[PDB]
Amino acid sequence: FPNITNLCPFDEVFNATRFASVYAWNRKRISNCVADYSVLYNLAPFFTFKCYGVSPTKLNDLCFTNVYADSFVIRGDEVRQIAPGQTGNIADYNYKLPDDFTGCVIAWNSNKLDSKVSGNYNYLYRLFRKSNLKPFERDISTEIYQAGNKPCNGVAGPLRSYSFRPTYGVGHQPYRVVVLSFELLHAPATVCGPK
Amino acid sequence: QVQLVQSGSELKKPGASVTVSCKASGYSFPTHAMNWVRQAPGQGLEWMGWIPTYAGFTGRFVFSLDTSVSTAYLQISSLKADDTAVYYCARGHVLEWFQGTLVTVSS
Amino acid sequence: VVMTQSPLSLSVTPGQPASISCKSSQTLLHSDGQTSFYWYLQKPGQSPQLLIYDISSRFSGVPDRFSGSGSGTDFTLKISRVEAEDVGVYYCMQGTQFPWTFGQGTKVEIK
Ligand SMILES: *[C@@H]1O[C@H](CO[C@@H]2O[C@@H](C)[C@@H](O)[C@@H](O)[C@@H]2O)[C@@H](O[C@@H]2O[C@H](CO)[C@@H](O)[C@H](O)[C@H]2NC(C)=O)[C@H](O)[C@H]1NC(C)=O
Ligand SMILES: *[C@@H]1O[C@H](CO)[C@@H](O)[C@H](O)[C@H]1NC(C)=O
Ligand SMILES: *[C@@H]1O[C@H](CO)[C@@H](O)[C@H](O)[C@H]1NC(C)=O
Repeated sequence: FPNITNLCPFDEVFNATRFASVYAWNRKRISNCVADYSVLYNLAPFFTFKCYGVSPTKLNDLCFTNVYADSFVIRGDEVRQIAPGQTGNIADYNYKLPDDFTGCVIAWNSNKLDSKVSGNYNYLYRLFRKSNLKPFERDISTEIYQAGNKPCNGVAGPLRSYSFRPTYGVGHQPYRVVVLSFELLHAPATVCGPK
Repeated sequence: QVQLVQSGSELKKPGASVTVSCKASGYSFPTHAMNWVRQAPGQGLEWMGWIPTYAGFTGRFVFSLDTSVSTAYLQISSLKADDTAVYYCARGHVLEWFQGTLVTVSS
Repeated sequence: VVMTQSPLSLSVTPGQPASISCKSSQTLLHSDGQTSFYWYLQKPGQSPQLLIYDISSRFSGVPDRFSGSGSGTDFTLKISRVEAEDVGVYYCMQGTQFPWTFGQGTKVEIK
């Protein structure tokens, strides 16, 4: 708004050559930039664009204190878990939204970039935890969790991989997910476009 | 999209060392991806090395980058060579993109 | 490593579609997370830019005029409309996120 001429680097989030594991996701902060949500809308949203608390149509004129971009890769059937009120392996152990979230979740099919014929095994996720994960919490440690009936200082009585291959139907294809979390009017707003 | 800027050229005598500059535009990162690539006079292009490592060639060409700016530091420990090549700075984070510079040695 | 571009050069007629190809003994994966094959364009006096291919059908990059394809042991790049802009040398490369080996280049001249 107040003579900001910088443009928001959405391309440095959305066009990235490498994406993070579900846990240890990339978290970038955008500030002191003019928003332009024309680009992130009906250009390349592909599969989905679901917002909570805002009407995407007028998103360019709202003005946020800060915008945070959480970026990661998940299996396609799990896309529905990146949403307020959801449960499951991603929602409970890897990435959780607050249920009063005011941002936008954008996702698309990356099978052509991430899947390999032999299988892309570089994407990991958390399967086990002693308790559920809190919103935006990150925990990247390894605990050889599967004690079963005996505490272990060995292996088992940790984390698991995804297997991404171009032919595993549809629900098993990888998806790139970007979550734009909005910090609205907690301090005078800094990021908007036309206003 | 992301542009790179490099010093246009360098010239120095054999036995001396040089450093080649590069900076990228951008705002933030968790990590780094980049490559130094060389184009010998009249040949195709060769990899010099990735984030400070080697392409298989070691010795004269070594390097150490700090960040997204001064992301460069290609260093030649010795100019006693016929390596009067064009060097390129390659961006590896959004869309691959190249910029380059000419480094020579006089007689 | 083979990385060899077959044609020396293409026809110079403006408006005439033409194609080039690169052969290898490295036809499948080279990379760590994806594929094994790219094309670069170097205009005289300029740094190269990127055109993108894969093992299974795929094609990307910034311009939408060009088309990549391949089969067997040979990778192909073709140009449809020829505006005489595409004058320079086209090269084949095998890395991805991963660095690379590289081909010899082929000359495209348009008159
Ligand atoms: C992200 O990149 C696109 C262009 O990238 C293309 O599409 C991607 C999905 C991928 O396949 C790439 O390999 C492709 O090259 C940017 O789109 C540009 O938007 C401006 C808006 O004014 C338009 O003028 C350009 O013509 C578009 N470019 C192309 C090639 O069509 C997009 O802006 C980038 N940023 C974001 C946040 O998406
Ligand atoms: C975006 O595209 C949908 C159709 O996919 C259309 O109904 C909608 O009106 C478009 N939005 C805007 C702001 O034009
Ligand atoms: C935001 O984008 C929509 C797209 O239809 C446009 O109509 C609207 O005028 C833009 N907002 C402002 C404040 O101009």
